[PDB]
Amino acid sequence: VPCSTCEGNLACLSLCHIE
Repeated sequence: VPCSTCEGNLACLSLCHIE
């Protein structure tokens, strides 16, 4: 889920925590 781990997948990045 976290935005540093989605890395350009806009679905993963939409669910995420911003860190």
